[PDB]
Amino acid sequence: KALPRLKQRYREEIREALQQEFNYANVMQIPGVVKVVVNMGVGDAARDAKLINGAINDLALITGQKPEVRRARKSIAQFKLREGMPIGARVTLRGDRMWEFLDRLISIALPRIRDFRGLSPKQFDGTGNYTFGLNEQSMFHEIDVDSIDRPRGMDITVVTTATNDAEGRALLRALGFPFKEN
RNA sequence: GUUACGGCGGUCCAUAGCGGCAGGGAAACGCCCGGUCCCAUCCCGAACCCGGAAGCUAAGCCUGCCAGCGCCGAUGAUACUACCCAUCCGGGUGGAAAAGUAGGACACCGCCGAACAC
Ligand SMILES: [Mg+2]
Ligand SMILES: [Mg+2]
Ligand SMILES: [Mg+2]
Ligand SMILES: [Mg+2]
Ligand SMILES: [Mg+2]
Ligand SMILES: [Mg+2]
Ligand SMILES: [Mg+2]
Ligand SMILES: [Mg+2]
Ligand SMILES: [Mg+2]
Ligand SMILES: [Mg+2]
Ligand SMILES: [Mg+2]
Repeated sequence: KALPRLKQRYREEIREALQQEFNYANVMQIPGVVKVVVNMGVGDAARDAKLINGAINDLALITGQKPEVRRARKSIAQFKLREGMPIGARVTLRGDRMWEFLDRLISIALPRIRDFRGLSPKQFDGTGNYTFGLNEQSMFHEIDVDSIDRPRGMDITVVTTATNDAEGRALLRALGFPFKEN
């Protein structure tokens, strides 16, 4: 008896706009958002693993669901890194959690970005895939500024079912993230 | 019996694989919707699983065509070798490669089950 507003927008106007504007053979060739992954790797756990717990707490307040601790598959003596330490965090947003998190991002963080000039179009890899990395991590309203001790990382990732770059452009612009103009 | 239909299997498992080009939703096969209850995430209904058919053959799958790449492969020749003669030098009988070549080539078959007909 509940349905997110962005999902509603997608199922009412976005899909029909895409369908009419590229003239697909069928209807479900509409691209769709697939998965939302949120994570970051501190890298200094090789010296101190205490801040991993702080990163876990930060992720917990950001997504609301418990993160992960994963190791390194290779050993780098130059980085004083061997297999077995936990290196970063991991969590994934899926379904209603995708839609709520995308809402929260687009409506709270992007307007607030310090010195926001938009995002370029040229960071796709030819099939509409996009993961990337941000100036400051305390940006969401769900986290408080008084309790932070050091700048760490955090994640906002959107991906598509898109076959190539054309519908990637189309659907990302229909959804409306601050794309630059060149 | 027919079908552009799904399962279980075969063969000294690529003549059967990869890629490109077209077509399919009657039932089925898929994608799909949402997590009250079984069940689970080293997080997440992603996977498994729970409940249904609003929607769709585009992927998957199948069928058909392409020699683009892979694959199989002669007859004949060459290398090798078992045995024996010939004062070193060499020859006679038997077996016959590998590579390459003309070409072949976009699998075949068995048992049940789905729609139509008898
Ligand atoms: Mg893609
Ligand atoms: Mg039907
Ligand atoms: Mg689901
Ligand atoms: Mg198709
Ligand atoms: Mg397909
Ligand atoms: Mg070969
Ligand atoms: Mg072949
Ligand atoms: Mg011969
Ligand atoms: Mg003798
Ligand atoms: Mg002699
Ligand atoms: Mg031969």
